[PDB]
Amino acid sequence: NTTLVPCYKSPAFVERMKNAPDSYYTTKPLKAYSQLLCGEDGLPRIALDRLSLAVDVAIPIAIFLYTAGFIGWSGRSYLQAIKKQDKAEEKEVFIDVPLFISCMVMALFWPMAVIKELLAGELVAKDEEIPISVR
Amino acid sequence: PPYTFRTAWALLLLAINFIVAAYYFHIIE
Amino acid sequence: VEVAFGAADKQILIEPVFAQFIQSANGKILYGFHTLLSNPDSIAFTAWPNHANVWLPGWLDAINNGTNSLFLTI
Amino acid sequence: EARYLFRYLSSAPVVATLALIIISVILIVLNYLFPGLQYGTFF
Amino acid sequence: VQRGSKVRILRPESYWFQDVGTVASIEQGGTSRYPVIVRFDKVNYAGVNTNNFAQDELVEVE
Amino acid sequence: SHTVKIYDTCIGCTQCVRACPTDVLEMVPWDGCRAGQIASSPRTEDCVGCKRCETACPTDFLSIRVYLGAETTRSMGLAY
Amino acid sequence: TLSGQTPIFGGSTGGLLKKAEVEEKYAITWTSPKEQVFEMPTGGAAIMRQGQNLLYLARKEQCIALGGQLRKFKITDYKIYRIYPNGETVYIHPADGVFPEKVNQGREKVRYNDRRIGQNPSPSKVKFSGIATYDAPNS
Ligand code: CLA
Ligand SMILES: CC1=C(/C=C/C(C)=C/C=C/C(C)=C/C=C/C=C(C)/C=C/C=C(C)/C=C/C2=C(C)CCCC2(C)C)C(C)(C)CCC1
Ligand SMILES: CC1=C(/C=C/C(C)=C/C=C/C(C)=C\C=C/C=C(C)/C=C/C=C(C)/C=C/C2=C(C)CCCC2(C)C)C(C)(C)CCC1
Ligand SMILES: CC1=C(/C=C/C(C)=C\C=C\C(C)=C\C=C/C=C(C)/C=C\C=C(C)\C=C\C2=C(C)CCCC2(C)C)C(C)(C)CCC1
Ligand code: SF4
Ligand code: SF4
Repeated sequence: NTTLVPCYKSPAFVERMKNAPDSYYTTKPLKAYSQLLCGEDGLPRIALDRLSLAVDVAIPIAIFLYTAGFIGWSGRSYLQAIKKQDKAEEKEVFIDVPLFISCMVMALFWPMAVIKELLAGELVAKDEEIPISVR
Repeated sequence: PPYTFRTAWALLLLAINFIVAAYYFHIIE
Repeated sequence: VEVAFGAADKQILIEPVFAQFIQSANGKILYGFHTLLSNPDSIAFTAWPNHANVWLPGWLDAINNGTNSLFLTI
Repeated sequence: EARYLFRYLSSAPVVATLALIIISVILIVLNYLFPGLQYGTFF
Repeated sequence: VQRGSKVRILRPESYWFQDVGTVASIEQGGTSRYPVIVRFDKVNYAGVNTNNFAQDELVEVE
Repeated sequence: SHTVKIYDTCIGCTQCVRACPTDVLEMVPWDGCRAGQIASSPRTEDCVGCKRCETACPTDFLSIRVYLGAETTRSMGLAY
Repeated sequence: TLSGQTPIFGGSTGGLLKKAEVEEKYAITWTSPKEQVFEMPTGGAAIMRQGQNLLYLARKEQCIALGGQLRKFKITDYKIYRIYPNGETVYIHPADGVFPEKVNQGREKVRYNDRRIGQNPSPSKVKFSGIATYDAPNS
């Protein structure tokens, strides 16, 4: 809808493909930028449309936010593993890698494991068991 | 408890967010 | 780093399409959202039951002139 | 004793300096994947 | 509140407010006004993990 | 002329008196500790304000305070 | 009053100033069974004598930093005076003859609050009043 013409018929992007070097950085990644929306200066913008970029914007969400909550869930399930062993003061410096990998492959299916603790009420700690200040 | 007053003000602001997002994707006019 | 290493076309440029919608919801016809005072066939443009937007034809001459600071190009 | 050696290689700065050479897979995923990979150009 | 029991803290001025601690000793004199000594697993601020408490500001958890 | 108040969370470990560089605090007898002591500050006109008694108190949220008040020539450490 | 021989000190610069002649001046007095050398609180090093020693200092923190040094020379008999310029020598440390670390009787609970520290009143309790919130006669 906007003035973000695709880079196929943008009259300022074809000069970036006209005089350019070759090696690996300005030939194959430049013809892959051709299906991207670009303004009046030939630079590929990132707009948010309804359906033409519905999943084109949702791949950087769903790919990142899975392995954002994969680092976070394997770090949460490791700190909870070493506190039931009653040795958490010394297991945080010397990382017990047979358990941290065991708590990593338990976090590979973390979206269907967080909601098993939300409906069971075990994700959050209740407010009368958390240290606070004089308030 | 079932939250009855916290909801229907949060999903009332989410409703106003969805009328503005209806004009944004040119759904309604 | 992308402009420094030659490839200015590899910049991540997010077009601010939510505040480009605000100007297009007030009268800026430059982008082309074509809604709600950018669409002259709308309920907000005409104000169908009364048609008393006497401020509106003077306002749209101001927002769509490119010589003032009123709702600059974003 | 070589049984206290790998009990030192599981300490904090060791496994968090091999948590950066294992994040040299962003070197290999940006070597043969024609490095330019914008936010619309991968599926 | 016996020795070895786990107890929670209701002293709002303290570091370990609502923290579980193990009772270390209770004084049998009856005139010291802070008899129970409870030991915690986290130090407060560059220092101690034991502190003398009263019995009206302690709620046991098991 | 600072103000060194002392509260009843004391345990009589005498550590604030050994840490005072100016002899403001001293141990008086009491009934609410196993040492039977509590600190008192009779020479608060000699309080230099340095809060070194406060770093030595082992009770949690410490039983002695220094409230820095109207500073004078001996509460600021001026040899000139 | 006070008396004693000064230690062998070759003069310093961190010593007394015009405050010691006009406002107040302190004097520590100990006795030594040895001809040993100690560090001055005014910078340097001096040799204390074998009789009664006498050293004029400028403020009370210099005497007890020196008094904490003599207690490592196993000399725990020092008397600290405070000399007003009209000549009035008061005797201030140790006041009762006993050191303030160990407890004596007859001493008073002075500046003592009979509450926890956390239950001091709010500063809006004492608004437009003479007292501070840590004086607070309730509990
Ligand atoms: C005639 C045209 C017109 C009109 C009517 C307006 C009107 C307005 N503009 Mg706008 N503007 C215009 C033209 C116009 N503008 C033009 C031509 C430009 C250049 C493009 C702009 C650019 C512009 C910007 C950048 C901004 C506005 C904003 C605003 C709003 C500010 C009023 C306010 O802050 O509330 C009054 C608030 C107070 C008096 C504070 C007291 C409130 C108390 C303390 C209680 C509130 C507590 C609060 C709920 C706590 C929540 C904290 C947190 C959780 C959020 C207002 C409705 C501002 C805005 O707020 O966007 C929505 C804004 O930043 N305008
Ligand atoms: C491949 C890729 C991707 C992904 C990515 C990812 C996965 C990510 C990541 C990542 C990560 C995971 C990162 C990280 C990080 C971090 C950091 C760097 C940190 C920090 C910090 C700080 C520094 C803080 C500080 C502080 C504190 C501690 C407290 C106080 C305050 C302060 C602030 C100071 C995607 C798909 C998107 C696409 C593109 C590319
Ligand atoms: C889609 C879209 C969008 C939007 C978005 C938004 C607006 C949002 C939001 C949202 C929200 C409003 C949210 C939130 C929240 C809440 C809460 C409450 C939270 C949380 C958290 C948590 C709880 C976490 C958890 C976890 C996990 C998950 C895993 C890991 C571990 C942890 C624990 C961290 C965008 C524009 C971007 C793009 C386009 C479209
Ligand atoms: C002693 C010690 C330590 C250590 C430290 C260190 C040893 C460090 C460093 C450092 C680091 C951490 C580094 C870095 C880096 C490197 C890199 C980053 C590389 C690479 C590679 C690659 C992979 C490459 C490839 C290629 C080629 C071969 C050619 C063609 C192209 C390309 C580029 C592809 C710690 C603290 C642990 C603890 C204990 C003590
Ligand atoms: S203030 Fe410190 S040294 Fe003095 S009695 Fe209390 S705990 Fe012991
Ligand atoms: S402020 Fe200094 S002189 Fe005063 S009581 Fe505390 S440590 Fe002693």
